[PDB]
Amino acid sequence: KKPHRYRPGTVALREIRRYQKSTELLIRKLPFQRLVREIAQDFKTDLRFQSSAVMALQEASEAYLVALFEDTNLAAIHAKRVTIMPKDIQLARRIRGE
Amino acid sequence: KKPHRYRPGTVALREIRRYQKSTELLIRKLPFQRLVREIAQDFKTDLRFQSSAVMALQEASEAYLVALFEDTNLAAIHAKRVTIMPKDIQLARRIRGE
Amino acid sequence: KTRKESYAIYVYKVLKQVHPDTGISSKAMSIMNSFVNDVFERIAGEASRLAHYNKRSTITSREIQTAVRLLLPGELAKHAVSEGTKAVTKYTS
Amino acid sequence: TRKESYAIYVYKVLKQVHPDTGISSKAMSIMNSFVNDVFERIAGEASRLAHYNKRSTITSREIQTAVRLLLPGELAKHAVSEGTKAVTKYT
Amino acid sequence: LRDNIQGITKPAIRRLARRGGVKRISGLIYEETRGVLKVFLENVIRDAVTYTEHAKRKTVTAMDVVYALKRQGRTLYGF
Amino acid sequence: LRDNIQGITKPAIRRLARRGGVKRISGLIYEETRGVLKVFLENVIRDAVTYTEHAKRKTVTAMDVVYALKRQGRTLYGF
Amino acid sequence: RAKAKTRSSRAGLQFPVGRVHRLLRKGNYAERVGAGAPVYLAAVLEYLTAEILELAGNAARDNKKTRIIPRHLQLAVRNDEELNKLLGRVTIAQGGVLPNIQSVLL
DNA sequence: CCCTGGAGAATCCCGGTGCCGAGGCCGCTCAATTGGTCGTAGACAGCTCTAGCACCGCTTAAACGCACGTACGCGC
DNA sequence: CGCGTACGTGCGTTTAAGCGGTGCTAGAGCTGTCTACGACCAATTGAGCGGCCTCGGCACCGGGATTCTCCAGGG
Repeated sequence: KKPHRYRPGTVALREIRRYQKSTELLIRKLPFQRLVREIAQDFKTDLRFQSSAVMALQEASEAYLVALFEDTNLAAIHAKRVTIMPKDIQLARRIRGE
Repeated sequence: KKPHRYRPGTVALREIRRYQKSTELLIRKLPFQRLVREIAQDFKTDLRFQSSAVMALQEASEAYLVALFEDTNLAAIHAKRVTIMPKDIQLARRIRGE
Repeated sequence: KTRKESYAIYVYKVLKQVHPDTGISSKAMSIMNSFVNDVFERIAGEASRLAHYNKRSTITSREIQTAVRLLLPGELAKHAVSEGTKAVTKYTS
Repeated sequence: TRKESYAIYVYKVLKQVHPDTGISSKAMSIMNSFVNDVFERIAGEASRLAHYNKRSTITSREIQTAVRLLLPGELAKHAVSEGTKAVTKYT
Repeated sequence: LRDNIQGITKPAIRRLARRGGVKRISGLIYEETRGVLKVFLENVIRDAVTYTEHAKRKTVTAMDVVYALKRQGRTLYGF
Repeated sequence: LRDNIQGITKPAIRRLARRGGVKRISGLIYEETRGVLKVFLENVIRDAVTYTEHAKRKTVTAMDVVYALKRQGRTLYGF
Repeated sequence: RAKAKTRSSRAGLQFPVGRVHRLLRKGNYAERVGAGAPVYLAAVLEYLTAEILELAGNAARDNKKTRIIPRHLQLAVRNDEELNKLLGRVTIAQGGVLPNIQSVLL
């Protein structure tokens, strides 16, 4: 008896191929919807968001975070590194001007 | 005798402090002026440029290159280096979307 | 009910012109409608700026011709100019 | 001909809060460019604001909403208070 | 509504980075991007709040979300 | 006009790096910076070329350079 | 009067020339709008519509699909170099990103 | 320590349902189309005059190139 | 931690940037002039669209399969 014991990285590459060719949204709607209301309640109380309004906000948030993640990824291989770091994200925000 | 023999890097910060507080133009005007004409020759043979028109192009290119050099520089410390590389410039343009 | 302005069937007519064996979903139709309106605001906004930059009151075909050269770069620009020029000459004829 | 400029207007604002300093032509042209660039940004946002809600008019609320859309942080609320105090001193 | 920044779960960030082609993800990455997402959400929603208050409306529409993203050079297609 | 990309000399690129806070300047960055500067100049001037032709003018003015830089989010103050 | 022939058929086009002219006047752009301005605007919009849909159909036939899915529209934009530069700062919903892997990643 | 044979599990092509979103049809109605009518921006002709193109002297700070070595890039 | 070469520093030496000056035409404002052009007004009109009937492409459900990957054995 012997388990499969996949080495790290190959399933990570496999998950990259499965999600880059996918269409569906990775982050669930209800956790993202409740985060929007919590942030908006600090600016204006008794505020409602439509179902398509949260849907439009969620798609733009994933694409912005994915594009930040791609820039974080190529910054790591520029630094002769495989694993991303929190300092890589701070580098990406400053260069992008955000 | 024996010369002073400044260590490699000491004059680098001395030039850094001088050019960051003085607003003189580092690029000479005439080499940048003739470069504009040969670039614009591919789009329009019979074209002229004003004295202030070349002046406006030079400072915009100077500030863009310095800002690109700023993004190029902090990529080295992100990569545990102090020397800028062409792959750092390509890192900056790809992240900025240029 | 109230009619809303959209390019749902014009994109369909363009799609059937060059690809008469394919269909398109409504989600992709709204993206194409969003793409048309965004480019429409960019070109007309540039054409509005171009008339104001030269102290001109009207937007002519040259204003649209100059606007698409600023936004569309290089190889993609010359087909838009060529299609724009051939549309104006056919309209005047 | 006559060229519209904000060179005189910046000068009176300058001595209002700092009467001990002057200004140069290069600094004045930069400040003239700063006023014009913000002018098209606020009015361009306000013009776009009127088109969104099918509004045929631009009011003080159009300028007020464009200020908070453009100016970030406490800079928007300081200009809002300054903008509100000008309308009250108007009427 | 409190502690809603934890709604973006750890594999949800991992799934997002898999879409971005990220090989390995550090443990401190998840806490960093939650603040980044909070900062990004604190600007678009605030811009959409001004869009909603300008129209004398109490509910933020998807039209106002698009215009909030459009003015910052992040225009969204398909609403 | 030929051999004008070399007008941006080696100390000229080094001076630009010193303004940007660069400590060490590589020998291969001079060819890379020339290509980036040529690419950046090939977009601003070409945009200013189209502004010049639309204005019924055969000489490029500084006003059209500001308009060319403004539409790319690189607006210049002081003209 | 005469027959109400559409301006799109006169210019050999399918996009509505009259609709484009109407939003130019009511969009607060200029005091007047020229006659050839909507004709030039419709031709440019048609070419962008036709070029994107042609590459989207090529992307649809790559994975053996007849219906156009928003992934195909995203794939058409990102694959084309001019469409990538024109829509670099444009977010497409339900499109994702390009399915590319780094050389050192393998 | 490296090359090669067999098998566990994620992945891909395929047969059958059908279903819910897409394609075509019914009006008609509201925006698109036709003709006239002027104020008016724009193309066109002549003047000009103030800023740019081309060349000259020099002179001098800016720049190409060679010798040396230690902070740093790269290999392990 | 170690190898190294290549870029920091220093100046010799050439070389053009720039200041000042000259001449001239390339051409943008400037002023008339005359001329089609588009907003606006009557008059009209025709398929885009809300919605309904129909219909079919691929999500779903499994079945089967090649197919690229890991573990164990041999040299």
